[PDB]
Amino acid sequence: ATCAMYGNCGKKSVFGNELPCPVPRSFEPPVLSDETSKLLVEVCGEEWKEVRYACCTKDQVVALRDNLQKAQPLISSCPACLKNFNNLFCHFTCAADQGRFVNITKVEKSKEDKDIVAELDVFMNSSWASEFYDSCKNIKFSATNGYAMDLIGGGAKNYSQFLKFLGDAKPMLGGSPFQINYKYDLANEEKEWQEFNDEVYACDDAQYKCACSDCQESCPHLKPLKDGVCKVGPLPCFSLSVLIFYTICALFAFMWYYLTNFFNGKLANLFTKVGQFSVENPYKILITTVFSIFVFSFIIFQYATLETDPINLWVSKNSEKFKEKEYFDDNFGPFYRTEQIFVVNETGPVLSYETLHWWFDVENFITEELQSSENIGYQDLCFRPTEDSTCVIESFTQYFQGALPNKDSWKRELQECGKFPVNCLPTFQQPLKTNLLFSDDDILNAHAFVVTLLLTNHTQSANRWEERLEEYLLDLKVPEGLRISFNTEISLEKELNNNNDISTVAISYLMMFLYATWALRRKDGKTRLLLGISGLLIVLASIVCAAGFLTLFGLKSTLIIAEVIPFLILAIGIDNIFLITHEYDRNCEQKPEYSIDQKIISAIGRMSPSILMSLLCQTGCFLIAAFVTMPAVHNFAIYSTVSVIFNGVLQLTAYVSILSLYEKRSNYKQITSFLKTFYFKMLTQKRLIIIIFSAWFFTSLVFLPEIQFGLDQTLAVPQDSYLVDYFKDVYSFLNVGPPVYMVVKNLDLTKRQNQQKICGKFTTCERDSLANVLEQERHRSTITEPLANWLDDYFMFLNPQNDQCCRLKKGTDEVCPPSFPSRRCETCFQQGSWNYNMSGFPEGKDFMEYLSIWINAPSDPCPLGGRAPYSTALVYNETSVSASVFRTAHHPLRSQKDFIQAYSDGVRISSSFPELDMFAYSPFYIFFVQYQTLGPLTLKLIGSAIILIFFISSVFLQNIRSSFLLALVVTMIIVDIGALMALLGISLNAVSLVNLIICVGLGVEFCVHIVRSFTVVPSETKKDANSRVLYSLNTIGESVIKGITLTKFIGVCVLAFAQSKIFDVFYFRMWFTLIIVAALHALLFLPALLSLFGGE
Ligand SMILES: *[C@@H]1O[C@H](CO)[C@@H](O[C@@H]2O[C@H](CO)[C@@H](O[C@@H]3O[C@H](CO)[C@@H](O)[C@H](O)[C@@H]3O)[C@H](O)[C@H]2NC(C)=O)[C@H](O)[C@H]1NC(C)=O
Ligand SMILES: *[C@@H]1O[C@H](CO)[C@@H](O[C@@H]2O[C@H](CO)[C@@H](O[C@@H]3O[C@H](CO)[C@@H](O)[C@H](O)[C@@H]3O)[C@H](O)[C@H]2NC(C)=O)[C@H](O)[C@H]1NC(C)=O
Ligand SMILES: CC(C)[C@@H](C)/C=C/[C@@H](C)[C@H]1CC[C@H]2C3=CC=C4C[C@@H](O)CC[C@]4(C)[C@H]3CC[C@]12C
Ligand SMILES: *[C@@H]1O[C@H](CO)[C@@H](O)[C@H](O)[C@H]1NC(C)=O
Ligand SMILES: *[C@@H]1O[C@H](CO)[C@@H](O)[C@H](O)[C@H]1NC(C)=O
Repeated sequence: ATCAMYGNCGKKSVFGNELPCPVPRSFEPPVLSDETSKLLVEVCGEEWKEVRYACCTKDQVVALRDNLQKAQPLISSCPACLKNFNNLFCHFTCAADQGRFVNITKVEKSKEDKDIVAELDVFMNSSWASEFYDSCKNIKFSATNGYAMDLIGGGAKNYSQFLKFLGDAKPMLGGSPFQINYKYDLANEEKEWQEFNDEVYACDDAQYKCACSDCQESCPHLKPLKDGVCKVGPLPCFSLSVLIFYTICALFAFMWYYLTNFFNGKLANLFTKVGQFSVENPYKILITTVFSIFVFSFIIFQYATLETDPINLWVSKNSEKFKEKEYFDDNFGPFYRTEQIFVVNETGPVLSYETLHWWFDVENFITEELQSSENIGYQDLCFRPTEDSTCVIESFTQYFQGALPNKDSWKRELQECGKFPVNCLPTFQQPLKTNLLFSDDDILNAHAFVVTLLLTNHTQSANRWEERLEEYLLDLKVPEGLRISFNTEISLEKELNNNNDISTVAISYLMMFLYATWALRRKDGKTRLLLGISGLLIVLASIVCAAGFLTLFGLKSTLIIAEVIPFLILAIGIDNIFLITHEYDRNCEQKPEYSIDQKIISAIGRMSPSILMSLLCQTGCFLIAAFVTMPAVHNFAIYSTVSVIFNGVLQLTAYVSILSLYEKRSNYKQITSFLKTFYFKMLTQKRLIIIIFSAWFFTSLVFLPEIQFGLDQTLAVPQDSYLVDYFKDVYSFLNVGPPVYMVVKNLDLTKRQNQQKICGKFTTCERDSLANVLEQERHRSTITEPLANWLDDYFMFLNPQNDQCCRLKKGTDEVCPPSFPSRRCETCFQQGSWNYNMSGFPEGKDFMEYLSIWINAPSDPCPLGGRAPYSTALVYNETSVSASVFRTAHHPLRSQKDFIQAYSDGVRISSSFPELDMFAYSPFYIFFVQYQTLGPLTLKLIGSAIILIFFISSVFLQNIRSSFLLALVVTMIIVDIGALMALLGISLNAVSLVNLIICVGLGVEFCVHIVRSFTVVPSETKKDANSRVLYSLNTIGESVIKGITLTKFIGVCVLAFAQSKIFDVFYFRMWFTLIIVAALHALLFLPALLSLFGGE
């Protein structure tokens, strides 16, 4: 029994620290004189029993008792930390029986009125101190969600930095003890040899256990081990499979030479009698067409004027996430309109007394707002969690309730509010975290700060107020060294309305018309005077009649069809015009004793089956796109197929009539190797061009999966707008992204079974419980912010030691007011039966009985569980409860791939709870459901179309060889466009998907006419494959290139000044790529493939 200090020598004039004095080792005190009874139960535990000798007085016991009485409510959550904490201080202070302090040096006064030990050291084991700190490094607080370790170690994250926190302080005396390391010649064995450890417990490997919300060990060590397929490989799976499949062929290709029915055959009796019907009474055909135009343009102007401007065109109705979105709105209100304003110092920190003297005027002038329309105020439209609550505003001015200027002491108060947001509460009891309103954590060196204002009232007067707010938000001033940025809900809508001016589209169609008319006019003398005008008017009549006919069935018309349906129907219609006309003008040279009517009947009997074939392939390709989830493409497919069939019937009825009438009112006296003819010698290079397009196809098919998915609303904001700076500020200065709410649909009363699946801060909670699972997901998923668990807070509201709030007078089931500051009312639960052991609280009627009292009063004196935090958090049923939500947030989500990953997390987490009925809601979730299936949907849709093209082409051609060649070319053109999407920065979303469908349609269009002409024309022909290839080019190829050149003129004219970035990305580059790739595959690859196929 050798000690290091004993005697309690010296006293002190005030403050009752009553400090102890040192002593030598050769000293043994008499003990057990009823101090051991007091030293056992109420201080540092019953581990000891009949301890032979101790080293502390009764005075030091009661001083140690009161010291630990102050510190134990701060640590009582995790029992292992509390126990080894008390065991530490007891083995130090009183159990100096075993020498746990050595080499005392400085005593204030040797034996005078001030004889005490100060500034002395202690040895200790590193393993022991590490296991002690590991069991205490992350601990939440009792009255709040703050880190209790942060109260006892600062921003420690270090055991030695936590040891030195214990060195010197205002309470009793600072001794600065802890010095762990003793590397060389400590002392003799058992004589001053001294290491320290007493079997330190932890959360695990111990009969005691803490919570997962507290301790990292209590969480599932089997954090989800399968982790899901990362879906990305250092080797691209599909690309590597493509490479090796081509390479095993690449070896062999060099080593193997290193060694009765006439249904569709004579269907043209129905096309004959229609044409013969078109030339007989053609005037009424033209009259009926031109009058039906008046009828439909009428319908469109008066009826179905709506143009489906709302965002309900992208989202699929009857889907999971849409039903979930409505279920959110009906119970928890709608998502608040957000108005975020950035204030930023470029190259430096923002916070200065001048900036506060500036925002002094701003925070209140925005409660005035430039005398808006009929005096609408922010206080009159704000967000109120309760009707008597004040208007909320997120800004560090609410750390000071608006009472902003404290010139002498603002830095410290702001550091206090940043680290410890409690006791920094605004007019509303809702606290504020720095990451939500600051770019960087250390506020004094933060490059920017975020002031966010939100509203609840979702109709058009709030938007008229925002229209009033912007003009003066632009007219507001700024210092020379400061920057600002801002945004509101209707900003993007107005930026879409801003650059809607595209006269370029009008002049584009102008140039297309001027060329399209100028076709084959001066071959055999001046001709073609106003015949192209008629065909263009009939083509336009097709889309107007379709638009009116489908507004008859009350069908919505998107902005997308306004650019696609004209572009598509023109591209096909003028192509049929040039085929019909040129075939007539060639019949005028062979056997001109055929009258004009027999000229056009013979032309229709030759080529109308090609039109029907192209039409069936396209319409089937468009009906496949009808079996889709979202209506933006569904309405497209209906519009498309119906506009195609209206054009396919008018250009073979009405245009046939106007052709007859035009060539009959003119006398047209007929009297008859050019440049287009000179390219017949180039075809001797058969194999080269096919290898070129084969490498073109293989290279495109390898780069095929590098296309990005999505669409960024941030791109489209026009140049020199007030939002281009805003998104760059969000990319760098905003720390929190979209909020996520976990909603549980329908449960009963707390039966203590259901709650063990949601409780986090307690011992008797499942491993698979909600808060613990979300804690282990939060380390690695898109959600980083901790969650608002009102059940843990509602149960922490009734613990007696941290209650100045829950009180009642006589067990009367009637509480005592918060404006009643008196001790006459006692705690709601017994100081002993507070049931921390298990998840303990009322289950039936008494659970609700205390729940209504919990949200009865706010939390100003007792800052825990007011009405303001969780007023709208749960739609409580009168009998038990209905639903409730638990909010959290995302890490900022800057990229579009981040948005997609955020959603796939929002779907993988909800599928982790087969026990419960829950789901996740974020405003943007309903918009990104498409991308989870868009890849395979593209593959299914296109491949289905291609195989359907194969079937229909094999039907009309009555042969599979040429039809397969058609299918191979049309497959190839899409692949090449897909890689060219990757290269041209085109994102893959619904918009570009529709345009790829019409790519497939037009690609089909080009090729069908040629491959139909590869069928024999027995009069004046050869069965020689190359010979009818030359036929297909000098007959149809010239007409095809003359329907191509105009569709190229559109691209070039569009590009010159179409400033709409979304139009310039997804429509110019798409279409330009389409016409180029498809013309090169149709004019070059197709003829070489066919001629070399037949070449034998
Ligand atoms: C944030 O905005 C403020 C306000 O415009 C700017 O702070 C500037 O910080 C620099 C560097 O600390 C100051 O330079 C110093 O100026 C004194 C003269 O008072 C000179 O003797 C020192 O040697 C040093 O160069 C500068 O004065 C200060 N600006 C003003 C108006 O006082 C800056 O734009 C941002 N803060 C940064 C860059 O730290
Ligand atoms: C925002 O919510 C309120 C819900 O009423 C609407 O704003 C305005 O609210 C005041 C009352 O707070 C209404 O004034 C009252 O109108 C009645 C006639 O209806 C009149 O007899 C009273 O003397 C009083 O003036 C006011 O009508 C109402 N609307 C407007 C335009 O001022 C408003 O409907 C909501 N905002 C939006 C954008 O929907
Ligand atoms: C709309 C979503 C999808 C995305 C874009 C939103 C981003 C910002 C605006 C989000 C991110 C976190 C959000 C957030 C965090 C916390 C709270 C407290 C809560 O009691 C009301 C909502 C409120 C006040 C909102 C405001 C809007 C914020 C700041
Ligand atoms: C204490 O310090 C002295 C030096 O004063 C040193 O010689 C000794 O080894 C240290 N430990 C003990 C117990 O004396
Ligand atoms: C909710 O309360 C109603 C009465 O207001 C009760 O009929 C109903 O059963 C409750 N819902 C439950 C228990 O799921």
